[PDB]
Amino acid sequence: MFKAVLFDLDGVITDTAEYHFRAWKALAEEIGINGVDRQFNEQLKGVSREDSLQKILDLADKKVSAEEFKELAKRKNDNYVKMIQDVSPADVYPGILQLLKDLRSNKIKIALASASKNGPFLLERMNLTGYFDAIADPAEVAASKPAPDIFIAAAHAVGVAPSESIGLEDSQAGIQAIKDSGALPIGVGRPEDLGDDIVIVPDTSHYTLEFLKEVWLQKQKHHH
Ligand SMILES: [Ca+2]
Ligand SMILES: [Ca+2]
Ligand SMILES: [Ca+2]
Ligand SMILES: [Ca+2]
Repeated sequence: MFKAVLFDLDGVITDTAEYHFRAWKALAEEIGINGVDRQFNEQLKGVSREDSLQKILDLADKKVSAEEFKELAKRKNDNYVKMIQDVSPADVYPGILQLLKDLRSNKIKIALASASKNGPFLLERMNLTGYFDAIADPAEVAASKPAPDIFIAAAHAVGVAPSESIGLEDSQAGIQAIKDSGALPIGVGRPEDLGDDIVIVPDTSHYTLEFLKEVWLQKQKHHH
């Protein structure tokens, strides 16, 4: 039986897409740039802060010094970190809270493998910290997804082998990081985005303890 489940945060437990979009829009109006609307926001999602700020600059071909650039990126981040004060347990995606309870009560290790420096805060906003045995610190991990280190550190932090672990992710880079760590990925999303090879469910309500056991047992049979 698997001994740990390794959770990404964004797109598995919740998302904060409205908060990012609000923060980006506030930043762009402050610097008198227009055209950061919802369709344009689709380009910012999941992208690094620096690349998103560059996309917003190119809307006006505005050029800035490196200190201004760093200042603008921090301004958006400070504003977003203030906005996620309002995250609450009602933001947890369907199926997730019950899955965490079932793992905890089954004594299966639960770890967070998220790139976000806001992971601890967001889990506390959602009243989930009690379920998480460890949170891999993204600052301590030099190589980010699709490199497997964040997931390797997550498995180690709870004292299980990655090969004893299932990883949950909604992004291709995360699915690849889970693969390369040796844990077993179960994607949530579409195979057009995540690949035709892994086990995939369309939405998080499929993430049940019973379904993960089905995927695990079926992986153990594959030998052979
Ligand atoms: Ca993700
Ligand atoms: Ca999504
Ligand atoms: Ca909840
Ligand atoms: Ca709380």
